[PDB]
Amino acid sequence: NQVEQSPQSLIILEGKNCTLQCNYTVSPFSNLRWYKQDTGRGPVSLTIMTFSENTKSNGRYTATLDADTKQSSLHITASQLSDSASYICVVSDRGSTLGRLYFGRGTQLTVWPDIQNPDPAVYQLRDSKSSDKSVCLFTDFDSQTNVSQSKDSDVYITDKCVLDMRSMDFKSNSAVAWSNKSDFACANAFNNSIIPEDTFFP
Amino acid sequence: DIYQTPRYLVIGTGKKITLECSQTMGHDKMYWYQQDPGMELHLIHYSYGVNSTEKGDLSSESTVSRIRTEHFPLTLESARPSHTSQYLCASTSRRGSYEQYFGPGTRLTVTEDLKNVFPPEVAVFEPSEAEISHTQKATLVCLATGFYPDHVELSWWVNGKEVHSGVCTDPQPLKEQPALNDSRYALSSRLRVSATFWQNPRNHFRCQVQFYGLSENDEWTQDRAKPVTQIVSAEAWGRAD
Repeated sequence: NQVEQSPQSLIILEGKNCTLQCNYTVSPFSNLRWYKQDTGRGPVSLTIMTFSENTKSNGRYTATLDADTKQSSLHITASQLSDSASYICVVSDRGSTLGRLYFGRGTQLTVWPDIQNPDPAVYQLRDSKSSDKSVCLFTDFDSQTNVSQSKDSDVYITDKCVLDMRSMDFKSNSAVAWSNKSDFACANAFNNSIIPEDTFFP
Repeated sequence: DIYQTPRYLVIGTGKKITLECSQTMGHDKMYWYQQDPGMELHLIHYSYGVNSTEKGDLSSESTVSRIRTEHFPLTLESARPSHTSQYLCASTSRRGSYEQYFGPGTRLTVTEDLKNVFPPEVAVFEPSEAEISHTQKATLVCLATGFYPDHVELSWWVNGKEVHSGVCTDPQPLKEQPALNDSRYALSSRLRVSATFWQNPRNHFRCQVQFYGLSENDEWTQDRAKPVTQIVSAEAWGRAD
């Protein structure tokens, strides 16, 4: 690949700044672009910079170009949860019809909620009784907690998901677990996970 | 702008697929990219203009046509399970900084047999009373289960409008049987509201799942309901308690 990006992936807390790198060997050089790609979506163009411009700004995104050393930086100011995406560096060699685009492999940025008051707990969600499933909710833990998969093929566990109650200015993690078997109870649902010692089991 | 149809496709092995891409922006340069979930974008075809067709960086059994400036259709002569992914069309402007514009993409799944196709079953799970007592908040869970293919869009509806705040749906569906190629899928979602909002009986909560499946054109010889494109839904009302 003519276009290389750094880091491969990174995790930051919301409210913080971060810088992503891009280095290329593309000759000749016409322009450099930064793309934001959300999960299951097409890339969106953020900044296009020709060799003539050393800076470009798109809201909270600021791109830098040093065409001598063939390097670009993308700075995100005051990162937000919505910034969680793949960031692609793309380079063009010509601006004419005969030109071509070279795609870097991307940087995966995860922005975590800043959870000040973790209240970890595992709840049982009263069955619709229209369904035969039993559902357990592991919630309100901080993002340091990892949710492991079950050791049972009849038990399904989904990874931590960040929910955002914009009103109360409240964000929370949660993981869902469900099974059809009579064996299944919320006390043992997340037994394969390392959970906070003070997790509330009603 | 730039357009792609169909948004979703499920087709049997060995059948011909045409993916439409059009734009009326007057752009000459057009691209076709392929991408599996979680992978990097792979250029598969590009075009300089009205009568140009060049191969991309990755080999494919697909061909492209550029008989007109407006249209850049992709053709899969006989579909195979390995063609399954998202196909994205793009065009760049002839002016300014030559911005690239991506179409909404087509999500294609090639199944061995169309009888592998199932709509979701959808169930809503009411908030725990222990959570309400402990947090003054109420989380509803929605489960969409046993669907194939993974062509699904989940949304929460409170009192007839779609809600986005207080919602988290899994980025990717689970496989029911991660050992099979045509395994069925499960999706989880959460909606959290205040305890007082949940406790109001006039408040109505609905989990909707838009499933993309067979069309009226597709043939169905099985006894079960034809697994067509449809919305499967589940609902709950505020509990007095």
